[PDB]
Amino acid sequence: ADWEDNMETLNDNLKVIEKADNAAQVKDALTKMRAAALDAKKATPPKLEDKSPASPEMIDFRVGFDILLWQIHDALCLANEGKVKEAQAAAEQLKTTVNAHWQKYR
Amino acid sequence: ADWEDNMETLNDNLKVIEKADNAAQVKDALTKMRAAALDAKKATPPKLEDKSPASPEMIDFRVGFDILLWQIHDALCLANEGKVKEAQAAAEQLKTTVNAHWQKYR
Amino acid sequence: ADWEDNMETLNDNLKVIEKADNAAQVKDALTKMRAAALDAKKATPPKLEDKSPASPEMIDFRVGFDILLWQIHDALCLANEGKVKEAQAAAEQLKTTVNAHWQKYR
Ligand SMILES: [Ca+2]
Ligand SMILES: [Cl-]
Ligand code: NI
Repeated sequence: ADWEDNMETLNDNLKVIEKADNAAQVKDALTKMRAAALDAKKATPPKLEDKSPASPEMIDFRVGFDILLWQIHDALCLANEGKVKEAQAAAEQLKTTVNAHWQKYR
Repeated sequence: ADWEDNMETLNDNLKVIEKADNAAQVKDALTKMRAAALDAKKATPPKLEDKSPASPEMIDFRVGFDILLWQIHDALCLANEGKVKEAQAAAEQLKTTVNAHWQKYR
Repeated sequence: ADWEDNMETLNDNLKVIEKADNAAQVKDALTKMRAAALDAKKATPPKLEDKSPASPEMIDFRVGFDILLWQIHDALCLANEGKVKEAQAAAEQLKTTVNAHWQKYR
């Protein structure tokens, strides 16, 4: 999946989490977010297509998904202990990061 | 260590987990798997020895080990809760990922 | 906010941890450490400034930060379970990883 599609997957599951009822839904959405973030590390945003795959710009891009992955880990750790409200609060901070990465590279 | 020896370490510890009797044994095996996966991320597998370390194929290889590392982390989270049987079930998914990586890159 | 400043942030929060009492203090210091390690992972350290960003040296540098990130995660897990003394013992060993990486690449 290209970068834009993976970002769409991230946002779709953020909405799933924000409207969620129980821990299971939150966990399944966070698991899909992790998979999308990892897949996006293999992608190239259109504006960086001319750059080296290991250029500092592309390193920045991939490590931005590492930042997201660690925030996803925190929310999923909260969700697996049944802390659904804390997991949703943390997902709200996930949306800020996702939006910032979207704005930076699109 | 080389990629192939890291892959042996992953397979060996998967067997350890399959037979494990308590949470400390599962945690220990998964910790060794994490070390081997991180070490393998610095390696070049046999299929990609004709590729540059910063080629897209090698970036994708390294992301594949990131994927493995996050699956290891899930099993380790179950084991840290003393849920031995759940963690062994999770390591079933690790086996699929490891075997797929073996077939793709050997 | 370059590599050297991140390594300083890592040492500062390590001192915060080694002189802490409750588990939330340790958690906050480890969370800032995680952020500093991730920022550093996208830097080029002084010793490698004359190397191609595609160099294997730079790949090894970045994987070394992944090793540090999982060590931070293990200490964070000990702290999230209330074992403040164990979190401080683990961070004692993080001190070595952090300062070794510092001295290696400065
Ligand atoms: Ca070669
Ligand atoms: Cl890379
Ligand atoms: Ni965790």
